Amino acid sequence: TRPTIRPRNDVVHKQLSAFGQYVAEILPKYVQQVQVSCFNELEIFIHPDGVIPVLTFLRDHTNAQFKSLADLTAVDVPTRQNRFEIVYNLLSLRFNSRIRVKTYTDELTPIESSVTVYKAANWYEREIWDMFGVFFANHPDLRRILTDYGFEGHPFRKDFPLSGYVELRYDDEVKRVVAEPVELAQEFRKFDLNSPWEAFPAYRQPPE
Amino acid sequence: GVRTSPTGEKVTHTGQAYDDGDYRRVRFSDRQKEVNENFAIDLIAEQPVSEVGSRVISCDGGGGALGHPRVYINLDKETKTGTCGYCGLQFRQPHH
Amino acid sequence: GVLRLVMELSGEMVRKCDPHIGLLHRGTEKLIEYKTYLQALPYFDRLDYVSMMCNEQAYSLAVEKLLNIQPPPRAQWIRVLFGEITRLLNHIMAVTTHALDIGAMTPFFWMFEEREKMFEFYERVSGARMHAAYIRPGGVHQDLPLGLLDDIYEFSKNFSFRIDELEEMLTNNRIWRNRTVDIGVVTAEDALNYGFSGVMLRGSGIQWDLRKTQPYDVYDQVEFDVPIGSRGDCYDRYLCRVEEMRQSLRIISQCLNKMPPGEIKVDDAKVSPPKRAEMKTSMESLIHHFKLYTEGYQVPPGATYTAIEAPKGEFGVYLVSDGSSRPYRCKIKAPGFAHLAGLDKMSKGHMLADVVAIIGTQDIVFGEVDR
Amino acid sequence: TYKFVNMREPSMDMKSVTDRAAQTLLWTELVRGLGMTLSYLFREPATINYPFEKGPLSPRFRGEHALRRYPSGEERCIACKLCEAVCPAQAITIEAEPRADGSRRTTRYDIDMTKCIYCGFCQEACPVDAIVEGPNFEFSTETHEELLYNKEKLLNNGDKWEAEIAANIQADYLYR
Amino acid sequence: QLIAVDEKLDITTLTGVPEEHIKTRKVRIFVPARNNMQSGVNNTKKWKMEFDTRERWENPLMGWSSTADPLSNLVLTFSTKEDAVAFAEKNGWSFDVEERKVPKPKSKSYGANFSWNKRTRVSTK
Amino acid sequence: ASATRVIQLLRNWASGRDLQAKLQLRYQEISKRTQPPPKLPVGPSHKLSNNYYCTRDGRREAMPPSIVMSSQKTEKKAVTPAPPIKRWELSKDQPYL
Amino acid sequence: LKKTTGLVGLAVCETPHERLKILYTKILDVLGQIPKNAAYRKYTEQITNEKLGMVKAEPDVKKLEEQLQGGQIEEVILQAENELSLARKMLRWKPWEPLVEEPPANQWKWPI
Amino acid sequence: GTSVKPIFSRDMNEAKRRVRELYRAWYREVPNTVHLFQLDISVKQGRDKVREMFMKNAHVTDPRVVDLLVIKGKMELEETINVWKQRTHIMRFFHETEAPRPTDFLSKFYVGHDP
Amino acid sequence: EDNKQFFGRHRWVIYTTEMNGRDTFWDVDGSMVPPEWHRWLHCMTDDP
Ligand SMILES: CCCCCCCC/C=C\CCCCCCCC(=O)O[C@H](COC(=O)CCCCCCC/C=C/CCCCCCCC)COP(=O)(O)OCCN
Ligand code: SF4
Ligand code: SF4
Ligand SMILES: [Zn+2]
Repeated sequence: TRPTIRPRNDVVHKQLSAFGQYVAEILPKYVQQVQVSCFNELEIFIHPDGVIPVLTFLRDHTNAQFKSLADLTAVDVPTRQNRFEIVYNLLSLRFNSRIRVKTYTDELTPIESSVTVYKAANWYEREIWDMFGVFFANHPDLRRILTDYGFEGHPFRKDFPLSGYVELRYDDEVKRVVAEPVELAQEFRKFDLNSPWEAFPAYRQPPE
Repeated sequence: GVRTSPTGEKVTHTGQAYDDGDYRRVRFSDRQKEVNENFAIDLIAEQPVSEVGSRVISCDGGGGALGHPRVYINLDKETKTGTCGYCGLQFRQPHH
Repeated sequence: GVLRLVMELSGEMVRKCDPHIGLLHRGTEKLIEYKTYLQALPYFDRLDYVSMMCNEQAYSLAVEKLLNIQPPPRAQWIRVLFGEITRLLNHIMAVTTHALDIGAMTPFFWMFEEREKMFEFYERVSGARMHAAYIRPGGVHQDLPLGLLDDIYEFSKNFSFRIDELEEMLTNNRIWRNRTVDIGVVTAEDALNYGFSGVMLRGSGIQWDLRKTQPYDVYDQVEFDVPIGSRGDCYDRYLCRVEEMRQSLRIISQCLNKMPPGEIKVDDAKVSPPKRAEMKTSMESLIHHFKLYTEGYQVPPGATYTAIEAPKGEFGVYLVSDGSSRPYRCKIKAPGFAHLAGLDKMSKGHMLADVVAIIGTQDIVFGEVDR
Repeated sequence: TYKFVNMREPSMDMKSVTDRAAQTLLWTELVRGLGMTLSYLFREPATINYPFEKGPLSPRFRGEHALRRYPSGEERCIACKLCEAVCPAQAITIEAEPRADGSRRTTRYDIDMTKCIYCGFCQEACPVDAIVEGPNFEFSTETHEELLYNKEKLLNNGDKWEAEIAANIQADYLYR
Repeated sequence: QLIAVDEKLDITTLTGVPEEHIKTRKVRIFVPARNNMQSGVNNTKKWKMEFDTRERWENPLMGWSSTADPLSNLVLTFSTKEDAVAFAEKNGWSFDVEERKVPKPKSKSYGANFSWNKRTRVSTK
Repeated sequence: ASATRVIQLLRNWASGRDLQAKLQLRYQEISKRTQPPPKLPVGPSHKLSNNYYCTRDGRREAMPPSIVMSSQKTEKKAVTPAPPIKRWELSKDQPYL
Repeated sequence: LKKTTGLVGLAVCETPHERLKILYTKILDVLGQIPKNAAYRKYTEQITNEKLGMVKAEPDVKKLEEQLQGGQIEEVILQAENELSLARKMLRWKPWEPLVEEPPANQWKWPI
Repeated sequence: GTSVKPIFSRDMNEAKRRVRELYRAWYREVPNTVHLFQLDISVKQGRDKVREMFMKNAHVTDPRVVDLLVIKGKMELEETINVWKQRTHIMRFFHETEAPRPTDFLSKFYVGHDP
Repeated sequence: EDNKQFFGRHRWVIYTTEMNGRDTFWDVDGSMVPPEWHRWLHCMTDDP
């Protein structure tokens, strides 16, 4: 591994593995999987019912005390039965470490709101609802935060079109801004960039 | 080598010119039409054919790294001349 | 920027403050999914448009972590030098705009002259005054011109007097103090729980700085101090930002003195494009240039969360790779989001004229808040 | 390491208290700020006399686009479509066909300058230095239509700015 | 705590799609064919969903190609055919499913080239 | 700066500093706008031999994340994610402002 | 005694040894009701007993700060009430029970 | 089988109750909205539009979808009451500037290829 | 040119009073500078 290759830290990998095993042991009721990546990141996979217990444990426990909510977001994977996965990123100032917690849901199953655990989660859950349509139960005030008033649909879903369905302009007859079906003078050009001759053998999937 | 349409418009190097019944001509009334006066085909046709005493010649368009990628041209066919795929320059062996 | 602010007032006092955002929501995160990684790089220039190269650096670090490569040392030194220059730009903008909103309006011009000089540095290094796109996921695009370091040294040896004039105008003025002292006080526990970062944390006495605890490029090879507040008000945050300007000057001096020689992008033509002469003389170089500028480089599958100490706080990106040359998902973390979320709490029991001061001390730019 | 910005203790001796009272009653810091502003008035302003004086620029500056050509006079573009593929804003539209002499040349080359982000990716993707971003920036337009450039406009821009473009490229090409 | 309701999933009223872009479109479920210009097979692993092609006309100015259907560039990826079918059904799109084409195994023999009496004997190599 | 002596004295007194030492307007001290050509050093991978790409391929060394405690398949001391952070030092260059 | 701990909202606590002892006693009492085989109970008991033995063997407050590896005894006390509240909440939650259910077949398969 | 987690309602009856509550609230709000926004429509056709929007989702046979639609309608009502919308957002429900799309086979055949 | 002026004001142009077809006694603009003098005037090079 000469200078063009990224250096690998063994000590952090072992520490994160040990802490993941520790967290898995303490909460067997919810934790489903623990992973440590080759660039020293620890993410924990839990059941949806354990969002509040796991987050409260990670925030309040003396050994964890992850007091800072770095980010909360969602990822849309249409091929899964549970369409959306919910990702929590946490930072610990006491021990100078970062942890990730992943959850899953679909269109109709609500997720428990974590505003009681982290005050920062309010606007993040509002944005998740606005962009993906994931409902959060017991939220103080859940409503759109980014889309226009009266906007229909959720744009960050994979089946939503890039340019949407309606566009805006000014009409002199009605003397106001109106919404009409979208027509583009030049259609967005779609490029097929993926090549054959796979790049990374280490990620090859079984031929099923 | 700019030509003129029978109606009166200039013909571009790509050969574009609106036909007589075309309504889109109205965009040029009270205005002009943008046409480049220098045609690349005519300009490259005026270049002399280089004479080299080798079967294979290399061309980079002149200027080293300011030209095009370097390519090699075969000059065994005496019927025609070797033409650069990028620059359009022509090379030829000293026939007779 | 542009903000819609719905509030309830009982007499002079502000009872409730509800900010409405989305007036600059362009849908950047969905547009990124239709681009390659290099094609998606320039969006980060436009995300937080007061500190551009910092967003470039964050995105480049994320892509480098996913690619399992590292930039050459000279590239890292250039990145840190221009990050400190960009921090100076951002702090000038924040402080001068806060003063302008209060009503000073003279230091705005005084320091925007220096901002114009730093824009000249940007234009000389990349040909663009603000959205340079200089920091790439393999290093930097081009090497510095032969006379750039001398001009940077000439600029940076007179900036302390400009900061001194700013302090003479603002620091000890009684009107400025009565405008900023004991305004928008936030406790350390509330700051931590609400997701604050950067100066919003350090003004309450929390000792946290990502360049110190989790350094990324070469920040562990330079020494500097971290200003810490004591009361958690607007005045302490203003003092912290001024001290950060001085520390940025210190780091700039250190970077200027210790610039090493060598190449500027990783010597791996499957990630970084080759030189023009190589592309025009070598078959492999031409093939790699073609494939890098048409399809792009493939990134191994995986997800990462990379954060840097941006001038406005912790700026992070949650980048997800599916193994192709286009990102599957790109979530952007902006400190202004959490700061504007906490604005409602910070303006409890304050005058109507204090909301402007709180917004100014939060250092909010809506390009990163709305994305 | 870390510093304290506002962690001082005011002195409570009689002289210090009297000094602070004099500051309160006589407005010393206000007069000092006034003096700063007055002094700053008597120094030369930084204003330049535009348009008779111009702001400094660099050979790396990205301005209006142009299509260049070889010294023989033939255009450098070979319709490889790398610039159109790399364009982050999808502002380039290209069509091509063999010419009357069999050359690989474009029949359509449009750049929508109201979609362009002026990133310069096209000129660094070009393998033959055909498309560049010239130094011109004073090309404001009164209508949206005139900012939609076609091949003729870009070739005219190249013929118009070739001297400066070539000088700038000669200055900067050793960094590329 | 559990409804235990029995009915097929239908989220059509929640997606915000216009009325005439739901029951009028026709999605296609298929495994993309291998590009014959290349011998690589990495692009024939997943299942793709795409909509029916609609009108494209020439812009009167600049001669660009215009469109009116927002779903002209929408392509989805699924691990299996069942996932794509379920997604299409729950989104209310009528679909046609094409069974995956797999290249059948072949009997290759280098010694067959140099045959004593068989026609497989090559003239050159 | 082409300023008279009296004006320089007045501005210096009113500001409280010596301005002529640190002027904010650029003069001949800046570098010339025309520079010599730059040679530019090559990268480490420019060797002619002992430079096989498989020995310097960062991307192909990436691996899927390690799985610990897959639920589908002693003293035991308590542990923390990382050793506790050391307290910062009080900046023995200018501890107080 | 010191003043102005440095964190806004965190006041100086005189006589912190008594407060720490009371909080640790409360934490142990709450832990006593948890099932013995629970990992949370034994781990938190080990940590709390370690800290209680550490504080019972040091009268000085600064040396206690250095030894406890937390510093600023006031925030250690804050962490103590945080742990006590978490212990009560976790006793209510009972997470030592087995997993609620497994995820679907390919819920965590990446890529695709 | 197919056990699923409730959002708000356990069966269809509670869903109908919430739908009736939301319809009542909208029917109250229509006249005040018409007056406050200085709309050119009458209260009668505004309430008819509310009725049409409620009829648009009359075929839903799942409590989760029903009460999620109720949640979205409550969000719209909150936006309308607090005057967070402008006249354009309210007037977008009527499509007064869009040409009337014909339905018969001949008209669609003549206009273009779109079925 | 005047090298004693600070950077930016050390070079300037006095525009002509009659360019291609209009009277530019009052109506002058920065697009009237030819490319070579454009390069010199914007300090892209030190050589006129
Ligand atoms: C034995 C014989 C004794 C006879 C009696 C004489 C004794 C006099 C000694 C004291 C007199 C001084 C009084 C002069 C005015 C004092 C007013 C004052 O001090 O009020 C200030 C406020 O005054 C101001 O700050 C006003 C400034 C507003 C900004 C305007 C800029 C003004 C500065 C420019 C100089 C003005 C020049 C004035 C001269 C004009 C000439 C015609 C207090 O405010 P705070 O600091 O917030 O503290 C109170 C709350 N705890
Ligand atoms: S400068 Fe960038 S955006 Fe503009 S045409 Fe070139 S590649 Fe496209
Ligand atoms: S301008 Fe350059 S990159 Fe673009 S098509 Fe022509 S030769 Fe290719
Ligand atoms: Zn050639």
